[PDB]
Amino acid sequence: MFMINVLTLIIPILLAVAFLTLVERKVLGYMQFRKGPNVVGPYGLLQPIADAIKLFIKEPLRPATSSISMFILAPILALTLALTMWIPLPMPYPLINMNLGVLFMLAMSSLAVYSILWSGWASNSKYALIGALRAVAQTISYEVTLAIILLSVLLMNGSFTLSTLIITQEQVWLIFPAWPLAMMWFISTLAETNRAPFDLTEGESELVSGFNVEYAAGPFALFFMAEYANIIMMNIFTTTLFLGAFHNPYMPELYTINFTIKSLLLSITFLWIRASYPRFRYDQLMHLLWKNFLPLTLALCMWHVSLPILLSSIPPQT
Amino acid sequence: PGIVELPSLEDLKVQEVKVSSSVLKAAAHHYGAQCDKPNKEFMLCRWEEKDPRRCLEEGKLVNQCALEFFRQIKRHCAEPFTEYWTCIDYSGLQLFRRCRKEQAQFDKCVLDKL
Amino acid sequence: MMTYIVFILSIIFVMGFVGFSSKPSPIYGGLGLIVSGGVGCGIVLNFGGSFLGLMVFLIYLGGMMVVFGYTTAMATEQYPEVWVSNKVVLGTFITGLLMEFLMVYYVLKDKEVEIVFKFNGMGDWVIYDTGDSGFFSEEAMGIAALYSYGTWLVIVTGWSLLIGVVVIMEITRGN
Amino acid sequence: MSLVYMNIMMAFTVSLTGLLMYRSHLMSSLLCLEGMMLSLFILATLMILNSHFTLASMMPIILLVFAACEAALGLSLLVMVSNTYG
Amino acid sequence: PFFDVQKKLGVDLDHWMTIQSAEQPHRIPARCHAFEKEWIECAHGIGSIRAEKECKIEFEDFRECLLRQKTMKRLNAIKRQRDKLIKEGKYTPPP
Amino acid sequence: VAAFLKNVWAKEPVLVASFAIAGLAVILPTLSPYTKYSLMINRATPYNYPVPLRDDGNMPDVPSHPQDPQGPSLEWLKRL
Amino acid sequence: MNPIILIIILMTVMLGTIIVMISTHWLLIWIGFEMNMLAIIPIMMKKHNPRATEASTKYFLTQSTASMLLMMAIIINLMFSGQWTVMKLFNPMASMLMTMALAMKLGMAPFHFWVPEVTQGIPLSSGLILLTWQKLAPMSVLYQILPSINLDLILTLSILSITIGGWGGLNQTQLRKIMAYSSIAHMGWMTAVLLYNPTMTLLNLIIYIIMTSTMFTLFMANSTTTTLSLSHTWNKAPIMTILVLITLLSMGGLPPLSGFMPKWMIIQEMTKNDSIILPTLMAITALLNLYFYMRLTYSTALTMFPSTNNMKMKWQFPTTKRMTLLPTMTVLSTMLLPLTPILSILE
Amino acid sequence: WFEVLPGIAVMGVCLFIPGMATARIHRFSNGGREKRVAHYSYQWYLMERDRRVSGVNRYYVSKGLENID
Amino acid sequence: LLQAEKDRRVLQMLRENLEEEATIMKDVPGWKVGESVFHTTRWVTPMMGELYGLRTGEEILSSTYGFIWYT
Amino acid sequence: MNLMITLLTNFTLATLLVTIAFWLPQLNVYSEKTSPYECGFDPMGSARLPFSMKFFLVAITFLLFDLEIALLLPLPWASQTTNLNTMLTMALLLIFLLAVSLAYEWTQKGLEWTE
Ligand SMILES: CCCCCCCCCCCCCCCCCC(=O)OC[C@H](COP(=O)(O)OCCN)OC(=O)CCCCCCCCCCCCCCCCC
Repeated sequence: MFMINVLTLIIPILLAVAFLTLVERKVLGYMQFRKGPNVVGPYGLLQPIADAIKLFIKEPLRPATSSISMFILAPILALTLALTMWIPLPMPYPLINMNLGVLFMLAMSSLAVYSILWSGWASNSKYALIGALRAVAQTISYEVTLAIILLSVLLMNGSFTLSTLIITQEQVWLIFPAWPLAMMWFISTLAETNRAPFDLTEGESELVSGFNVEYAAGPFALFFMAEYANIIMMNIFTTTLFLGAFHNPYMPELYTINFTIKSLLLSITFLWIRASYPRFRYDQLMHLLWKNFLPLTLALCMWHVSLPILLSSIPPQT
Repeated sequence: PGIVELPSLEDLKVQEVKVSSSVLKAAAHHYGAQCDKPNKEFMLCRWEEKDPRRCLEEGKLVNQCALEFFRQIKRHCAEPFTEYWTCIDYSGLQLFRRCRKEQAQFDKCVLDKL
Repeated sequence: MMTYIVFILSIIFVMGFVGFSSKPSPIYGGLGLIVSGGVGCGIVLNFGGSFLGLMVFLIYLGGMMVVFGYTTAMATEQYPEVWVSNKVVLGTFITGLLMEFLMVYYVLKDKEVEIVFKFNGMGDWVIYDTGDSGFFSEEAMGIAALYSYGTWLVIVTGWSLLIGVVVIMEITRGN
Repeated sequence: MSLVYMNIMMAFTVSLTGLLMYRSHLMSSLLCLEGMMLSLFILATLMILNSHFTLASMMPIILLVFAACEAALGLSLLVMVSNTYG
Repeated sequence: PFFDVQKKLGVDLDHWMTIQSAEQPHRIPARCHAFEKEWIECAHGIGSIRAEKECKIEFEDFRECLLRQKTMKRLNAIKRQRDKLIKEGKYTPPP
Repeated sequence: VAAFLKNVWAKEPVLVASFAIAGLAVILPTLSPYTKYSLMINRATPYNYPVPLRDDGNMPDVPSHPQDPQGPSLEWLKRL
Repeated sequence: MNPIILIIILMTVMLGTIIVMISTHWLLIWIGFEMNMLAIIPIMMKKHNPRATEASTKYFLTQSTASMLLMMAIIINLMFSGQWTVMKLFNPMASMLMTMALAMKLGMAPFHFWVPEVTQGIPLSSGLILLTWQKLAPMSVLYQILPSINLDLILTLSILSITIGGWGGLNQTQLRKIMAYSSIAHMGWMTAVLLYNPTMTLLNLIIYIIMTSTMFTLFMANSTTTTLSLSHTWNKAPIMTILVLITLLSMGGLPPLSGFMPKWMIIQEMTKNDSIILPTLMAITALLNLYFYMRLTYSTALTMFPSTNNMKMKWQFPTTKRMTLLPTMTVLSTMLLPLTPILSILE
Repeated sequence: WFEVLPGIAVMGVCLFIPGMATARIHRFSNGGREKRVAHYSYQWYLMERDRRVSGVNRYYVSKGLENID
Repeated sequence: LLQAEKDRRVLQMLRENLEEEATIMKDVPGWKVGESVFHTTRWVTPMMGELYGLRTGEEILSSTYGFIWYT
Repeated sequence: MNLMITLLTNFTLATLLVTIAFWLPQLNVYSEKTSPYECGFDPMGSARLPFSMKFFLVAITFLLFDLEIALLLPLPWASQTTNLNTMLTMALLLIFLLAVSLAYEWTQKGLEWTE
């Protein structure tokens, strides 16, 4: 019964990754004024299976790793984190209801970078090293800021439960009480994934994803997996945190529907932002975070420490 | 060094209140309203002298009060209370903001009659 | 239905350091620690330390070990990254701490202890929580007391940190 | 003192003997120190939360914060030492 | 040279987290509380020189709350007879 | 002053607005009328069972029967 | 460096030690040590030469790990019947680990390995602030926790400090090293008496602080890292040198000079109790340190025999190098033995 | 133009399946009604009390007012 | 109500422990009848080790480790 | 235990999928191995490295700012007590102190990133 629950959670996020990649290719296609894949199956529904079994079957391809340990560690870690992140996300019901919750997601999201340190470490290519160190740097710098945001927007919940969030949302979406901090936290969600503008790239550039996206073949179908699945997550955790629907018990699938729709549309907006804008150069990015985001986050935060005591509504910890 | 003494097993085995937390919650709200002549007294008892096994007799007392409370709600207003605790027992932290209609309904049977 | 899992996690936790502390390179140092620390989440959590466990699961795991592995990865570059050496005394102390650890989990009949360190006491049973308190973590409320009662304490901490900044950069030569 | 205490102490002393008896790599020293520090975090947590002594629960937090702003200092001195030679 | 300012200026600094009996955030008794109450009641006005001597009995009581060496050893002594009487049947009362 | 603030708000609006949210966040909790309400609320939620005391030989107040009004009344929260 | 930041650091060192003295809670005292380290790493290294970097590291490792061992002992106190206060430790073992810990914090026999090295690495002023100020905190803790001290340890660590640390320094022509080993010897005394009558420990503490104070201040007057530098200053200007030597004999405890006073009172309150043999076993080694220091007093004479005294080095311009309070502490460490009925003012 | 919307629909089924899954599995495996939420020790205590007074060992059947009769 | 019920339950349980102990431990090396171990005789809460033991070990799982990891 | 089963599964499927992904390519129909791989000469990608203080300092400030962040993390529990004055005072004080660290480092030569 319980392993049934686990399987029903984790298999559909993988299928969700495949057909997500489909929707990505299409939305970018028409956004670019051209039809996406039609010629694999009808309408493009066989495209993932192509990508899937082929991209699995192309042979391992290079080089001496120098560490047999890490090379087969990092993918397992990246997946395992990407799969367990989905546990607390509320849904009508969490599948594990944790008192703390959201800071558990915050915590594992903080662990997610060892796959980049180790992945980029075992290349034996001294350039992919440097690239990896840098990607760790930007991911980590946006692990600073984001944490403070959750530590603010949550302060209108009154507890970490991640369930009571759906209780706060009943009257008004949390986007209204703070829009700006929600804006900064959206862009923050673009950060770690390194969607455009924040992505690094091919041609001439730091090429972190040059060997990172190149190397490890099938295990690149893994890093591929954890990256897209992690995307769908951060979209969902946005949908839960900064907005949400009314939960009518006796009919949970109603809230499940509405939740699903808004989340999917949000991810759609990721893929079309990536279409939309150019990339920042690296330093302008890092100290764009240090220049402006983090100070204004501090301001809004202290204003949310002082605010609820002003208006005399401070939230009811259960 | 000192040997403890505990009451005879038959000093225990007084009465029973067997109900779910759900019913016991709202029914608890009402008897906590009208009862509590004995049990607050009980609380200054085991609170003041504190030695559970010293005051347990008055535990028999409070158990008596609650027992006859549920008895009166049995023979008096039965159905509306039943639908009420069964709608509060859909649970998810048993919220009192959930099923109101039968809160007012229940206090309506009670007040209208008892 | 073992329910020794606090003690199993304690044992693996020890094993991490035991077999860990040797060999020349830190590159596996990070691995050894992060294993032992996550097991530390195991222990602390299995006593119901939920928040604290999550903080050693955030600060120390993420912040500490990520910054370590970041510097190590930056300072040292490993072409070979071999199995190296020095692990001999680590495994031999896994045997001496295997029959010593099995000596403290063996002699555990009645009370077990050592003649070097302080006393211990032992035996198979474990003591825990009861006496429920309604709607209390018994912990997080404690930290609410950090902000209420921890006036002097948060003062000295924070100050020691900001000094942390000026010291660190001062040593990295801003001039 | 139960068992877990015995075991965590043995971890502590493994880290300490590993500190004193290996000078080869400095990062390894600093590390072993830090792992020991973790073990102290675990001790104070298990104890305090065993006795349900709540007001003192900070000792894990505030004991852990100086596990870092001191450690960070450690690594900075490590870099400034390495750039002397190598 | 340990100085006492915080009694001089009349300010509490560390006196709140000092011992288990202090006022808790929302008062929850510590496990061994009452025995703290008696150990400090015994050793309060005295000098820890003869508090060692005369408060020994009640102090050891407190220790036997905290660590639970002796009672744990007692339960152990119960399973140690239980064990060898699995051979010679004492059966079981429980269900 | 006026020119200085106009220029720092011409160049770096994020930083000016940040100091504004900061400062206003500092002062406003002192002035606003609603402050005391929050405190009285927060004190009105018991986490811990109210424990009776010996009644006879005392000054009458906070009376036995929970309906007897002599005790404190949060009714001001009942309608607010 | 900035001339503010040094004030905003030294202020934090003073603050940290003040906290180690003031707080009645363990976790605080542990924090006070942490702040004295964190803020004392910048004071050393002030000039960026690598010597101060490696030396400052050797300070940082052993000092920090000492702090951690202290925390371990505190926690074992929590295990055994326990609360967080400052008072007699309830564990004999916790007292053991804590005497070892405070034996690393300040230089002692098994743990003294770092002091000479770090003292020669770092510059003068850091040398002053290392061998005096940071030495106030641990004694301020031991004075508190003495009732549970196992006598055999601290007595041992004291003697072995005097024997080893004192016996050292012989071949050393460096100064900073000499000041280090002498620090370890005065340590052996201050900690020797600690269990009997701590008043004397604070006494030798204070006198000692004055001693190393004038010593290092004179080394700032005439900037000298070696004895050769001392002689060359003797042929530059005499007075500063004879102040250095006379203060060195006061550092040897020679009867008319004020350094003899802590030795002498320590011998009273040491020998009115039962054991007379151990004080003599200290006084022997004290003579050893003496005629070493008086080797450093045949470093000088007049109608000298050839020291190769060179030239250029007569100068027409006096030096403006600011010496903060030299004279008061010079006369105060020479002339003080005709005082001390004043001893009891201290406690 | 419509090419993407079937794929989006499939994403909708694919993210929408675990919600109905876990919800219906509560409403089945856990009895007629939701699983309790134990976050605070008090609520757990009430759970195991229901457990003991069920005679089924399960907090699913709640007994009822007439169980005292 | 929950308080009175609880304390009756625990006293019942501890006395059952007392009688079982009395049956098993009859022999020469007498510790005599079930006793406190403290030097002062007055009520002190059970250890939860004393209460649950010899209990078949099934409900010590859910009671001792039960609350953590939820239901 | 339940979430621990979820961790056992989620670690399996990771392991299983990895294993499949290693088998099938070297379980493939024909695997052929020839080409030399030159680790060899230093300038292929980049050359050597003179690791620069900037990135490391970013790790550092990530530490100090973490510490202040987690020290700030329990606040949502503490925002409700019977002392509000002190609460506001030392929460605004604390994160204000964070912003003081940042403001200092932003005043000195630190960051600025073109060097
Ligand atoms: C060489 C490497 C080998 C290892 C490789 C590992 C790969 C994967 C690493 C990443 C995964 C880390 C997972 C960590 C899980 C942490 C769980 C947690 O903290 O849960 C919080 C929750 C709090 O419960 P709460 O809501 O308060 O209460 C419930 C009702 N009362 O808590 C609970 O409900 C209680 C749960 C207790 C269950 C035991 C937890 C044991 C954790 C062991 C971790 C081992 C791995 C360490 C990490 C290694 C990282 C490289």
